[PDB]
This record gives sequence, structure tokens and C-alpha cells, in this order.
Amino acid sequence: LPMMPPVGVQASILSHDTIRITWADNSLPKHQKITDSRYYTVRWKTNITKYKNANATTLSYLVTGLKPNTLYEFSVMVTKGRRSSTWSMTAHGTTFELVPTSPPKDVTVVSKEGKPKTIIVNWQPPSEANGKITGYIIYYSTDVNAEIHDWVIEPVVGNRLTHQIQELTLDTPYYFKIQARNSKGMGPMSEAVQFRTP
Repeated sequence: LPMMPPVGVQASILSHDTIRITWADNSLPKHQKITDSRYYTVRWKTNITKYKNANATTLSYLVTGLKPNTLYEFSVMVTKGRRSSTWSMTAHGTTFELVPTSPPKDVTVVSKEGKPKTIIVNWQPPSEANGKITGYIIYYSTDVNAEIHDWVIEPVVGNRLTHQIQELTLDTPYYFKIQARNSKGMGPMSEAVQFRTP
């Protein structure tokens, strides 16, 4: 005989890496207390992929170690002895964003053709964006050891991957670094790239 599958599965987002799953088992009384050896199995995955799973003898399961800003599909079944149920209807849960935790990648700086005091900076999004990138901030200086408040700031709006900087002094070594931004704040700076104006 088939067991009733769990119902009312819900995904409560607790952080950028934790989601608590809860459900009801209508084969139990309304007080929902378990007095037998049944156990539930919770499965989850990204719709980006195989399932991860875990068992529980509670009508809830805490899923930790997830990735930021990621949509997961969760479902639950029950087993007791040689009987079990089909999987429950799915519930979706998307983890919160987290500040980026890695830097913009492969930063390069070159001269703008025909405009020697102008340079073009190019880069790629950080691997650990951890949320929708909303912009970047480029910093540059003629002194690599200068404290950050002394570098010149060039904000870039949106998830653009290139930016031009004008009016630089000629025949001068400059250092450029960049950090990404999302709703949670600024990520780490890339390692400075040195470039000497022509």
C-alpha cells in the first residue's frame, strides 16, 4: 500500500546559504506528532543537475551550504518499513544575495587609439558575484602604495565590462584596480594592473 505523500511543503529563506524546509504529513493527527518509525527524505537541486538529499524524523529540515542568489527546487517523501510515498509537489526557494566575494577578472588596460591621454579598461565579472551585479568602481593611481582614499575614483554604472578614462598624464606609469558591486555592497579589489601611458 502507498503512503500519503507529504503536503504543504514550504521553503523559508534564512540567509544566502540556508533554507529551512517544512511540510505536513496528513497521515498523522492534526498535532503532527510522530509515534512510529517513519522518516522523511528531502531532495533538492538547482534548475540550472542531480539531487542532494537528507533524511529527517522531524517535519522540517534545515538545508545549509547553499550558494548565494540561487534558486533551488525542494520536495519530500516519506518511508516506513517497506512502504513509501511518491515525492511531494515541489516548493522553490531562492537564497539571498551576499556581497561579491571575488574580484572582477582578467583586467586589462590599453591606450585609446589616437587619444594618448585616454585609456580603455576591460574586465570580466567576478566568479563569485553572489547577486546581480549593479556596477563596478575603478581606482587608479600613479603610486601603487598610496592608501585607498588617495586613488582616483571612476565609477561604472551597470554590469558593463569596459570603461574609458581620460586626461591622464603622458609617459606615466599608472596602476588600476577594480571592485564589483551588488545590492549587498562592494566586493574585493582586483590586483593592480600597471600600465604606462604613451
